Amino acid sequence: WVDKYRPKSLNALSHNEELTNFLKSLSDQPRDLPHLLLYGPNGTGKKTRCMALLESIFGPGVYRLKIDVRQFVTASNRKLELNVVSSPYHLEITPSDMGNNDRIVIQELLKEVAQMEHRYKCVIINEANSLTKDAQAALRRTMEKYSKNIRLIMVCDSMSPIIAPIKSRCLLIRCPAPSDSEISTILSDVVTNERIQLETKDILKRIAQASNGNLRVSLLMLESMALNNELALKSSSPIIKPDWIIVIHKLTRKIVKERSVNSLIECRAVLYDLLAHCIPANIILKELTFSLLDVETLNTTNKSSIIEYSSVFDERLSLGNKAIFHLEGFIAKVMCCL
Amino acid sequence: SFPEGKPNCLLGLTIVFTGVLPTLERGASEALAKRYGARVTKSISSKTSVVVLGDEAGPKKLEKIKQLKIKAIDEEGFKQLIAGMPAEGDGEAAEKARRKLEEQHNIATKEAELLVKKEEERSKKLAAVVREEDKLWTVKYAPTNLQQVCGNKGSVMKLKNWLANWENSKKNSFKHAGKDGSGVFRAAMLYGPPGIGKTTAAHLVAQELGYDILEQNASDVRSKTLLNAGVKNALDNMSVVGYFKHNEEAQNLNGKHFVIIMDEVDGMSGGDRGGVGQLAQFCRKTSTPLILICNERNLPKMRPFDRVCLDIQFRRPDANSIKSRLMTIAIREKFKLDPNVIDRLIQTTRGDIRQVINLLSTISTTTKTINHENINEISKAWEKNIALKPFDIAHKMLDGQIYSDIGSRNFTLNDKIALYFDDFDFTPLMIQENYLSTRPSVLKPGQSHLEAVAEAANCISLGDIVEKKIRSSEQLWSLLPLHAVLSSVYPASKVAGHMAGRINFTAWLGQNSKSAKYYRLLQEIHYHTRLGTSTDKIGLRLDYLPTFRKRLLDPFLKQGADAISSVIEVMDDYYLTKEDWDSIMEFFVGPDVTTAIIKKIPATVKSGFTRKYN
Amino acid sequence: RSKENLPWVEKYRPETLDEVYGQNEVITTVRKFVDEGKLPHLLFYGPPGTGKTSTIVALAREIYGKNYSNMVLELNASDDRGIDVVRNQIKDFASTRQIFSKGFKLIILDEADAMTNAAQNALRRVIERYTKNTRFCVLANYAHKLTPALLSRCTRFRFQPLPQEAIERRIANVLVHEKLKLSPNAEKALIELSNGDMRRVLNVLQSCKATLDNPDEDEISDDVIYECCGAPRPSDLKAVLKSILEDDWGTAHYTLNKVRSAKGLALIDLIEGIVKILEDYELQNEETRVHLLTKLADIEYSISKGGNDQIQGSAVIGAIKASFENET
Amino acid sequence: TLSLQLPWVEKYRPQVLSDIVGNKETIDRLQQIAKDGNMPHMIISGMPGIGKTTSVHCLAHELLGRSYADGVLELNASDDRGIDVVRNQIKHFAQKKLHLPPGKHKIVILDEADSMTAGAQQALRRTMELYSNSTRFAFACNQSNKIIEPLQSRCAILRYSKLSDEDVLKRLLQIIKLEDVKYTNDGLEAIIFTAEGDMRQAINNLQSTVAGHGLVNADNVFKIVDSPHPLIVKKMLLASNLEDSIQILRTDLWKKGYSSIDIVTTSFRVTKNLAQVKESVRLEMIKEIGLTHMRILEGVGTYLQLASMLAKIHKLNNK
DNA sequence: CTGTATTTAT
DNA sequence: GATAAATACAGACCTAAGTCCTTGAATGCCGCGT
DNA sequence: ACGCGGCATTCAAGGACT
Ligand SMILES: Nc1ncnc2c1ncn2[C@@H]1O[C@H](COP(=O)(O)OP(=O)(O)OP(O)(O)=S)[C@@H](O)[C@H]1O
Ligand SMILES: Nc1ncnc2c1ncn2[C@@H]1O[C@H](COP(=O)(O)OP(=O)(O)OP(O)(O)=S)[C@@H](O)[C@H]1O
Ligand SMILES: Nc1ncnc2c1ncn2[C@@H]1O[C@H](COP(=O)(O)OP(=O)(O)O)[C@@H](O)[C@H]1O
Ligand SMILES: Nc1ncnc2c1ncn2[C@@H]1O[C@H](COP(=O)(O)OP(=O)(O)O)[C@@H](O)[C@H]1O
Ligand SMILES: [Mg+2]
Ligand SMILES: [Mg+2]
Ligand SMILES: [Mg+2]
Repeated sequence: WVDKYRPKSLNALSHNEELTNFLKSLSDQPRDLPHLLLYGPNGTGKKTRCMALLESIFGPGVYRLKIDVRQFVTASNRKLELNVVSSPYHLEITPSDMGNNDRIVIQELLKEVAQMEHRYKCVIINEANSLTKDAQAALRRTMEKYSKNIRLIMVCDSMSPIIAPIKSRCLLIRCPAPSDSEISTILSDVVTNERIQLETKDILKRIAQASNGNLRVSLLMLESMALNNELALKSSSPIIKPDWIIVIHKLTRKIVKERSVNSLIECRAVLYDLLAHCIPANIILKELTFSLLDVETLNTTNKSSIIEYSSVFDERLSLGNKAIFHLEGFIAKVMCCL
Repeated sequence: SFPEGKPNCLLGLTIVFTGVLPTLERGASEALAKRYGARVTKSISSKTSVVVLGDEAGPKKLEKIKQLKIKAIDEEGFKQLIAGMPAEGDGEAAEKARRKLEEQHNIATKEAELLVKKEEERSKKLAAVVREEDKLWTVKYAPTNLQQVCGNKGSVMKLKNWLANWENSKKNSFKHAGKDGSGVFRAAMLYGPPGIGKTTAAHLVAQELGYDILEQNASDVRSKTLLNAGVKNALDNMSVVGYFKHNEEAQNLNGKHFVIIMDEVDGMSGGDRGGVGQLAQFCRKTSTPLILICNERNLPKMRPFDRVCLDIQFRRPDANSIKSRLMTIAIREKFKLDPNVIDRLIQTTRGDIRQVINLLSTISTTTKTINHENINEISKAWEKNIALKPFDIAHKMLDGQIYSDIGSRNFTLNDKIALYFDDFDFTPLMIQENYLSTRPSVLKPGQSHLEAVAEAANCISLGDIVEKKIRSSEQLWSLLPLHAVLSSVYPASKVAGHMAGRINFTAWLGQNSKSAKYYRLLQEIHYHTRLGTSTDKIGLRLDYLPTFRKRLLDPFLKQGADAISSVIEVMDDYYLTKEDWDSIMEFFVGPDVTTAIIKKIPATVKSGFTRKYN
Repeated sequence: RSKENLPWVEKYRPETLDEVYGQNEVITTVRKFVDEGKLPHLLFYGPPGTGKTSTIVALAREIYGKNYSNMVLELNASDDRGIDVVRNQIKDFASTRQIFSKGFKLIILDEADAMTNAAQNALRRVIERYTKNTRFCVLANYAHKLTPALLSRCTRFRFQPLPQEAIERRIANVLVHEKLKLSPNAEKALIELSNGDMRRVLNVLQSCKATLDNPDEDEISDDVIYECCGAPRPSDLKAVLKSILEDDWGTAHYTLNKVRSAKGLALIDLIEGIVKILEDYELQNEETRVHLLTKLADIEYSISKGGNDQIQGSAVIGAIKASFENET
Repeated sequence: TLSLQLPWVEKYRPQVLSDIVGNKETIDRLQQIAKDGNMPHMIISGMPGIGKTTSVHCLAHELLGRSYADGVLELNASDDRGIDVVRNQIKHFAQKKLHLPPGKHKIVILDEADSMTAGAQQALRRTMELYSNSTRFAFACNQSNKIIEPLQSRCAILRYSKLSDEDVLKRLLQIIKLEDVKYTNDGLEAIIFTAEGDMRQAINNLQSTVAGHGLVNADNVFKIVDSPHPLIVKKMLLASNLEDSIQILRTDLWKKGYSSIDIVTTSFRVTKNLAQVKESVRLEMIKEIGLTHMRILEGVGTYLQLASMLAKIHKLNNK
């Protein structure tokens, strides 16, 4: 399992040795540590590195996590509840679960823990892109005023949503995604420990290349194909693609084949079905655009128009609450291009 | 322009003004046709005597005319037909129209004479306190018996039967529905357009059957405390007025009991603290008849009332029924009324008898003869401006004629913006849901349907951006007309035309609620497995859930009931429960749907799994 | 304090109706109104810093005397814009008499454009009912916020942006009150950067006096004005525009970068100045004006949202170069 | 000066129904009602300053004679728009017994009735009918759409229209003759033009001109009353060349002190109400104006954005 | 617009 | 009595957001009676 | 002193915003 084998220390990390050395350099003298913002491709291992740095700074007990419930009150009388994972030396906040009220959670909880007080407690903002601009504006002074009591470490995937002052106030730690060889080595260690019979080792490289640099997805796909072949991987073992990938692929096939409003009926139907089942719209647009680009029939002009309209409707999605209102427009514009 | 004709020349002729006429617009042609007794219908049928179309006729409508063999004439044909046709319509149908007019006038005279006799008897009684001319025309001609109510005869009969058989159903404990079916409901609701006669009908049915009328205005008394106390001690109490009102005679046994006709039910306070939801619990446990009356039954505040009341939909009465009443009140008041303009009066007033009576009273002060010469000005000054329902907004906004060059002058852009502003919370959704299900008729030369759809969708994207700007922490409500344009008018103008199928309701609402529920479930699952998995909310659904299915559901598919122990170990490894398992099994889409898969699992396996987990 | 320890913006606030300059038509019209006694309901709508508040406060002083702060209901509409205000305070003040001397009542509403629509709908009858002994004055920077009904019962006076001569006279008065001197070119630059607002003039004058090493004997030149204000000099503007127009891209980038770095000028001010200069130009074709205006507007909007300064400057260079390339 | 003279609008407010100049049919109908009696329920709606409050007040005065003190209840709807008002004050006035001339009844005048909340309006529905024999309600409002449809049902829908220039000229001439003011035809025409049918604006402008300059001439009336903003905005929008639009903006709007938000809002309103331009071009200019409005409301309010909006509109018109 | 309900007509 | 005209009418109602407003319920303090 | 009795004040939910 992905959780079955996860490094619990800095010295157990095996990929991007430069990042490990940088983290140990920061951990050498921990009383002087700037605010951090872990960023890179999703699935790289940024959270694992952040928790390994926490274990290096503090004792080995940072992994003894406990969930707690802290009820909060918004501007109205509505009651809002947050699960705050906490450790004796650190606590974690994921504000993406809340909506536009992440500002309140920030300003109340972080100020409270500041008043509460190895003289600092690190707070991990796992989801920093879903933080609204108002929440970041409220967090802008919390970092600086209470810098002697609270030292934030931020987990992020793309720095574009994060505003300039927040990036300025915090140190940036780049996280390159693992290379295919390192992913294959990790998969080899897993299959060796999990006692999975391998006919050859090209299977591992194929899984590594089918994950696009993702290690979490790599391990999940490994175990997924380990259940369809009875814990014995063969050369012709099919690569397990998640359901939403298959649905998006069929969507691209339909857009490429039927460029009609009657096809737009079912296109909107599929978009609604995907959105209603906990699937973000930006991910839908990204995967849809890249799968459309992979269509061999379309020539260069169609590809360029598709990527142009993808960027335009990506901006529209980033500045719009109603996601399908932009997704349908993008699909219709692509149909008009074709 | 149009030559004059002798009166009622076009009587008994069914004329439909399908073609757009350059000389006169639709309403002017309809008025100049009704001036001579002609009948105008919106649907071409076998009974249609003549169809008037100069040019620009509907294609499907033209095929309908061709199949039904309806004669068609142009504007000049209409000009010549006005002179050609003889007076009073001769023709067999014209004779029938003559007879109908004569009977209507005869009943008008008879009721006028009856009213004069009643006034004479009242004068004699006074000789042996408010003077009659002091009273308004609405109250002085109010129906005194159920045979004078105009329209909705079936609703009146059903309500009368319900209130008559209420005692019999009470003896049966209301479990039995009865032959009519109005014996299982303790309370009845009368709802319809304002001024059609719900309150009068309720009062009259209460008076005829002998019950004691207790009237409470729900708008005046809407709080829980006042309504609670008053109406509760009213539900199970006899009438001291009913007892002291000559109980000795045995003709009316229902004199003791109460009929609580609660007027203006639509104005009660909403919410649990509001009494509109309390009355739902209140009316099922009552020992006296309840007659609730509201104007907008299809309201969110009135939802608790569908399953606890006998709905009764009073419709807008047709002008023919009110023709006799208007003729009577015109004969009595010494002002001349021509029945040809009565239909236009009702259409202008929109089936509101109270307002048409008020119009007759107010106009007659100066002008003693309401005729075809001043009907246009009367209509243009007295027309009801009623906010269109979110379905009629979708229909009209998605219409080719509205955005045409000729139609633009008739229906201006500011009118379109106001049409949006009638409902500013549902029109953008309705247009978005039904802008790509219409056959366009304003396509530019060299533009296909798909291009118009793409431009409209781009416009709706800009409108959604504008809406987010309006409905955010900045509250830029001064951009609301811009949102009206961007969301409703421009996208509809791009794809304007004829409605292909039906106007559906916005599906975004239900799917958004489903998304919120699934996000709540995913939040619970993610926070349950947080200790085991270092992921976010979205990443769990993206990646782990497919593998979680393979570690939970597939073992039940292949190993059988013996894989229960391993499944339980897997759930306990991440603190999952049966509810968590069910929620994850509902998260997959497309090829990996498990709704049929779980059904095909033997019931023994599922039962053993449940017992073992417990 | 002694009104000497206050900012020059509040220190030099007019106290009598004769110290308000620029709005001569409004001043004389209002003076004749009060002198003859037919003072109607006033509506002073104009740009900020045009003296509307100063004008109405001088009106209160000239009408009621030194005790004008107790015989006048001066309400900050931004601070209290509720319908409760209209129901209680405004209505009770209008209905009742004066506790001090016999006479009419004046209610000054400052920044009434922030009043809620319900408040204005309540006021449109309070104004009419108590017109016999009470007069209303409405001050609002924006007239669209005010309800049309409230714009029908009040006589409208427009406060134009302060012209050159009035600003020169006020600058001379300020220079006499202090011990300071201004060069004609420095005064011209201050007038140009004022944009018709005396608030900016006074703020910049105070800032330049602070900038002066020994304000007793030195003079505020145009260099001091431009440095303290931070606005770009016209010479730098002309040099940058000339370099972009008829020079190579490398030289144009070098010139823009050195101009920005040497004096610390912001890029947005450079764009505004370049727009001002090129507007004065006479252009052969319409398309170049359209392209220039559109691209520069998007560049300014993106700067308002922030971003990469160098990229935005290069975008300005490219837009200008392409627009004048269309003129061939 | 310690004391003030009464404004001409209130001093010369019509005290009889005959003095009202506009809406001849409605005034004659109300005069016939006043003479005969039995006043029906009504809502009077229209534009500001065309004589709605004056008409209802004259009707009440003439109908009730010496009994105006008790038979008339004056309640500004905006001031008193609560359900408590309907429950206590209106109800007690309606149930009040008062001996009147035979035809006449007690009159309730609710000025600015458009601002009444939903609860009070709904509560008034049964008070309107229950006590109709003794009490007759009258409503005056700017917009009748704010009044609920059932309340409109119970009353006569008497709708007013914008005053014609001839009637405003007649009233202005009457006041001029009564108060001995020197005038010119051009000045009176300009006052009528600036009033745009609002008689109250016309009389206030006449007052201002007379008091400030003493002569009603076109020059003075234009200096004291500026030209209407929508007309200059429309001229800017409908100019043939881009440079002409830029010049009109710079001279008439930006340099004269008009704000960016006012300019863009008036441009949007003019564009939506324009008739010569085809609807599609009108809509796309509305789109550009809305984008400029969004930028101004976000905070970029400058001459540059207005010039860019003009450039986009001119490109749109130039194909 | 399509689908359901009610009243006058054949 | 069934099937056509002839037409009125129902399809449906969401979650946030800032600020003012109103309405009813729950709350408090203060005056009168015993 | 000690307990209710209205009446002022504070709290909470719903609706609207061009
Ligand atoms: N069908 C009708 N026939 C004859 N007169 C009617 C009819 N409907 C209404 N009226 C007249 O209108 C008056 C008022 O009728 P109501 O029953 O109060 O109207 P409504 O349907 O209850 O609508 P409301 O009162 O606005 S909820 C009656 O007294 C009659 O004079
Ligand atoms: N016409 C003027 N004459 C002299 N000083 C002036 C004039 N206009 C503005 N000032 C100065 O600028 C200061 C601000 O004037 P105010 O009248 O408060 O501005 P404003 O016109 O009311 O605009 P606001 O406050 O944004 S609505 C005054 O105290 C004076 O020092
Ligand atoms: N250096 C490493 N060596 C071995 N496994 C790693 C390493 N870095 C990450 N992983 C694997 O990645 C998984 C967690 O990935 P995660 O940190 O959640 O991705 P993200 O960067 O998106 O947070 C762990 O189960 C762990 O096995
Ligand atoms: N038709 C008219 N004839 C004469 N004077 C009028 C007319 N309309 C308005 N006025 C003048 O306008 C002033 C106030 O108008 P008012 O009736 O309050 O406007 P509204 O109808 O908007 O309430 C009155 O003093 C009156 O002299
Ligand atoms: Mg009723
Ligand atoms: Mg001010
Ligand atoms: Mg009025």
